[PDB]
Amino acid sequence: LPAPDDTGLQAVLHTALSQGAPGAMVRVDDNGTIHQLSEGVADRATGRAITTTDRFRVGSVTKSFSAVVLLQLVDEGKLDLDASVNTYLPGLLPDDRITVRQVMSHRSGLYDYTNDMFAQTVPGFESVRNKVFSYQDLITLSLKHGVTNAPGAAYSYSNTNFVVAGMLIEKLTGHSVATEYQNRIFTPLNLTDTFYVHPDTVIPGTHANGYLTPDEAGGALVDSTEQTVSWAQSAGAVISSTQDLDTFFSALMSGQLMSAAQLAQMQQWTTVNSTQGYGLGLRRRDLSCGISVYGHTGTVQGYYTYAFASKDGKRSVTALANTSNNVNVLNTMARTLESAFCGKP
Ligand SMILES: O=C(NCCS(=O)(=O)O)c1ccccc1
Repeated sequence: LPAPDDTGLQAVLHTALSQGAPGAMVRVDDNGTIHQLSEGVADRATGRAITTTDRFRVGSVTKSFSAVVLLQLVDEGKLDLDASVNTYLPGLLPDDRITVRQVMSHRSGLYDYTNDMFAQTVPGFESVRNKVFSYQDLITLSLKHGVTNAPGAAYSYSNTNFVVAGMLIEKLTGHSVATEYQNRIFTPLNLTDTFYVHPDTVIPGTHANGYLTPDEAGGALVDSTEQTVSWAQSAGAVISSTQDLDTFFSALMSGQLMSAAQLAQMQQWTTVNSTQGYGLGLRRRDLSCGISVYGHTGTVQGYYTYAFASKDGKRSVTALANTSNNVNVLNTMARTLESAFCGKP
C-alpha cells in the first residue's frame, strides 16, 4: 500500500469543521504504525477538545457486529443462511420466501421504519430518544408498509433487516445480543472501549458528544449524545472507539472471527453502485487508486463513522465526525479513506 497521507487527512478534518462538524478525527493502524489526528471539540459548550481515544456511537457499524455473530452461528450449525426467516421466527414476516441471507444483504424488501421516524430530523429524535422498543415493536412498524421489492430482488438498505438479525440471535442462542457481542467479539478481541448498553443512555467513560444538525439550514445544533438507541438496537447501538473498530475490522478481514467459508459468504457482493457493494453486514468501497476496502459506515444522531480495512486486514482506518444530518460533512469524511489508503497524489 501507498503511505497514508497525514497532510491530506489533516485537510479532510479541517474541511469537515468548516462544514459544521464540531470535531472530527481519524486513526489509521498501518501494519503496526499508528496515525492519529483530531481537530475541534468533543463538547462544543465546554470547549473540551476531541481526541482519537474518545468513545462514540458507531451507529450502523453495529450491523457488522451482528453479522459476525450470525455467521458464527452458521459455523456452529445453528443457522442456515438460505433458510426462511420464518422458519426460525414463525409468523414474523408476511412472506416465507424471505431468507436470512436476503435480510443480511438488504435484499429482503422489508420497509425501513426509520423513514417514518425521522421524516423530520430533530422532532423524530425527540420522539425516539427516550423510548424503549421491543424487537417485535420495530418489525410491526415496518410491516405497516408493504414490502418494497420481491425477496432477494433488489438492494434497498433497511434497518429492519438488522432488527431481524437481533431477534434471530436472541432466539437461537437464548441470550441477549449484549451477551453474544461480549462473548464472541468484545472479550476475545479485548475491545476495552466497546459496549452495548441498550437501553441505557449514558456513554461510559470519556466520550465525544454528538451534535444533531437540524433540517433548517443555519439552525442551532442539538446535543444528541444521550439516547437509548432503542430504535436501532442490533442495527445501530454499539459504542466503540477508533482503536477498537480498527482492531475489529482487521480481525474480521484477517480471518480471526469466523471460518474461511463464512467470511467468503460475507464478501459475496450485492452491487450498490459502480464503486460500492454490500455483502452480509459488510460494505465494499472502491477507491480512486484502484484499492478496495471493507467495513461499514455509521450514522446515528450526532455521529458519522467510517471504519474500513484492507482485504488482508493489515491497514485499518476509523474516522468520526460528531455531527449528523450534514451531507457535506458525511461526504468530506469519506475522503479519509482516500488519504489513508491511496496516499498522496
Ligand atoms: O438514519 C436515519 N437518521 C439518523 C442519521 S442522520 O442523523 O439523519 O444523519 C434516517 C433514516 C431514515 C430516514 C431519515 C433518516
